Amino acid sequence: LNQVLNDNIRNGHVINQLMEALMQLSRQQFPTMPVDYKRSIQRGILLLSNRLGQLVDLTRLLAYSYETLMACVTMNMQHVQTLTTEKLQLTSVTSLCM
Amino acid sequence: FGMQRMHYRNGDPQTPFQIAEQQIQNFQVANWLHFVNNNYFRQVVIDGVLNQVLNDNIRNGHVINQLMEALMQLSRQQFPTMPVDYKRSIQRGILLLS
Repeated sequence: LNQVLNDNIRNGHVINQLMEALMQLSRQQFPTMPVDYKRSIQRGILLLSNRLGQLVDLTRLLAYSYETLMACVTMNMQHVQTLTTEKLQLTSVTSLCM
Repeated sequence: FGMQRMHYRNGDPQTPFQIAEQQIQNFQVANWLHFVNNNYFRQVVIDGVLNQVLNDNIRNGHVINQLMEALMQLSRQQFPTMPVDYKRSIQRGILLLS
């Protein structure tokens, strides 16, 4: 028994369905907010946007690596939360994406 | 024009400029890209010696205008989904070249 992601994630097309939405986020006027906050948010979204190809390649690589590695286990697996939880900060994720 | 950024795989027979020509809608920029895509040399035999000659639109230098007009269009669009400073820097560069 194994856990497999949806087929829309392995070919990495859904990332485009992400980016388009993010692109809409760059069109609205951002009312009830100062100009500087909008400027900073636009800077962040643009920095993440210009690296679209890097994100696509990273996601496809992650999907393939997960499938190939996980196909090498021979004990049943279940999706049940356990007591001890893994700690992971998001700054490392930002570094990986950049 | 604020359209979703293209992910041109490294190795397709098509070129990024060809895809851009097949994608965008505005007139002058598409015309200039189309010119830069298929602009090939012409083989001409003169005095028993084979030579490579540029297209006649390049020697009189008129095509540069067909460049600049397109660049001028680049200074008119609002550059959505981008901060103001990035637009300012790009406009400065295009103005210095113009």
